[PDB]
Amino acid sequence: EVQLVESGGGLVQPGGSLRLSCVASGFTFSNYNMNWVRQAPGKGLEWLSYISSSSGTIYYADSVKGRFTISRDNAKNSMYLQMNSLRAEDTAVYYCVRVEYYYGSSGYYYDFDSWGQGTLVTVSSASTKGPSVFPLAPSSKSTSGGTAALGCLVKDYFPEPVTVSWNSGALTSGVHTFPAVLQSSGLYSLSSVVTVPSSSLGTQTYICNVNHKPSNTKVDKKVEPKSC
Amino acid sequence: DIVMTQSPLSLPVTPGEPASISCRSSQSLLHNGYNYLDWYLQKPGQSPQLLIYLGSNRASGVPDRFSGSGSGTDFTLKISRVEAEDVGVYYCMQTLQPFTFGQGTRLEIKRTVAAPSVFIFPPSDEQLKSGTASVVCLLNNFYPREAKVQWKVDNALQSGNSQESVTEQDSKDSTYSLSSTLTLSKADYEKHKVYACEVTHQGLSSPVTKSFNRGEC
Amino acid sequence: AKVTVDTVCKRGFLIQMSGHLECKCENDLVLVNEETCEEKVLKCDEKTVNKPCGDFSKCICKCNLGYDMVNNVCIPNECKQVTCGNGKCILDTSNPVKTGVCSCNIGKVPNVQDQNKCSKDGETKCSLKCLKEQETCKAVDGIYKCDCKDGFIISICT
Repeated sequence: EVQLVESGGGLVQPGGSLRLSCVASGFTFSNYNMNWVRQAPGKGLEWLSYISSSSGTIYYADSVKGRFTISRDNAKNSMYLQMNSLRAEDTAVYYCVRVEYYYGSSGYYYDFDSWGQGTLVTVSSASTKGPSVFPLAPSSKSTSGGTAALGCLVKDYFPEPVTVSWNSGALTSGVHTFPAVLQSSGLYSLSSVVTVPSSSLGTQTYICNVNHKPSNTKVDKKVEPKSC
Repeated sequence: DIVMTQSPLSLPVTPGEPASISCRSSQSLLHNGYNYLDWYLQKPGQSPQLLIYLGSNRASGVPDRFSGSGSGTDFTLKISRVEAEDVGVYYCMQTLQPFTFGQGTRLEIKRTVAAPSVFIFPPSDEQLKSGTASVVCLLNNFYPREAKVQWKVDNALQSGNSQESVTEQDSKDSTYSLSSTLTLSKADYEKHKVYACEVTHQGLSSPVTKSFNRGEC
Repeated sequence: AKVTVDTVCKRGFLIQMSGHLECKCENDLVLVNEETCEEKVLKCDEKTVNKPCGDFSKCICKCNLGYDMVNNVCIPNECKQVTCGNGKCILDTSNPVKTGVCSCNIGKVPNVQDQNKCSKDGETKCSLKCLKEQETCKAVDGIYKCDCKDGFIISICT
């Protein structure tokens, strides 16, 4: 099969530079034209650059012209994207894409038939910080019809992502881990809630397991119900 | 570059009935009898895959219910009978000046209206000790996605100090959930007493309001 | 190696035959890769080492890896003993093992009842993009290319 693996992402400050890499396996890389495509959080796909197999034909989106440079090394089956003068709007997941071209009998067309898993690029002035996990405790003010709602507030961390689990993965039903929001401080914050039977609040423990690999931070927070 | 704009942004469909997606270009994509516009579908957790090429031709392996039409600047993707596996984000892409995607159309499942269960959470003792205060308003398992959250401190409208995010459509009951977080300093929190979020939704005759008193619940 | 309608041929131009596209060099230049043309050398010697001497060939004048010298021109090795007639031999990246097929002159198509040679008549819709308002897709000497439609100096259609 065709496998594209992107690497080189990570953290960078506004104005700084970054160099992305894409290694191609499962096919003859020197025979295919290739793309770089990114997707910012909460936005659609944005094509960035195109490069032919012989590196003779190259196109860029207006949003990255002059700042980004595409290149390939067919000997090493690799493909690169130099990114200079990075702005915060460049924060996105970056993919490399294989571009097949069929000489079909109804016309010649492109087919973006292979996409890598992506690599995350975060442009920000913030420094890596682990999250503070605060409890969203259940009470009569969170119960509705024999059902109680509780959660964890994962606040003021950087960068993405964090992984939230409940009771070490045992509890999965009724869980809602919301997308994180970017605050004015440049730090992220998200909440994860779970719905449980209100009767079990006295005879059952609920712990949210928050993991933030960038800061090497792991936090388990027990959510105690409240007497109100 | 050439600008691509699709409509709608979100398209709820009941499986079985048809669906249309519109895509327009800032300049004509027609040249020599070819319309340089393709369509892609990105199913959840999957790579984008080609659907329509050169305006109206299906790619090899595309069901006949998917069709493309239009020319110049006006294009439309049409699903005759929507199956449940067709949910995802649909992009149109111009190939005249490679390349430009549309902003994407999210095809979702239409269901009966459901009202959100609204709960409000006061700030924790830990966070208050830290020096800040976050109040969380939770809307659980509603439909459609459209929902207005309004924060009130001592019955006074707040603005620019709350943030919300919404989950993707649930794979089982086809509902959404929304979480809104009001953040204030410990001082401003300790100054006032009444905190409330007012939820307006299509499945509510009157706007529901959940509230608490500081030091109470 | 696949050339597209958006390929920019360096010191060359796009041409189309019945089943494919390629770059044709300006004047008397020689293909160095699928999309660039450079000046060739007349004789291979110490002063002209690793220099282009023919289409897809450098001095050693041997053909590049994957080709073979037939009739003093470099042709893909899978096109060795493959005759077409009224057309040329090419290959596609579709099959795992590279297979040589025939791409015909404009007006001809692979004749299935003639060992898949170029004898059957058939139209080919021009797929080239001649976006300039002074150029249009014309058919010259059996191929498709962008050419002037009203007045040119001697070489610009403006």
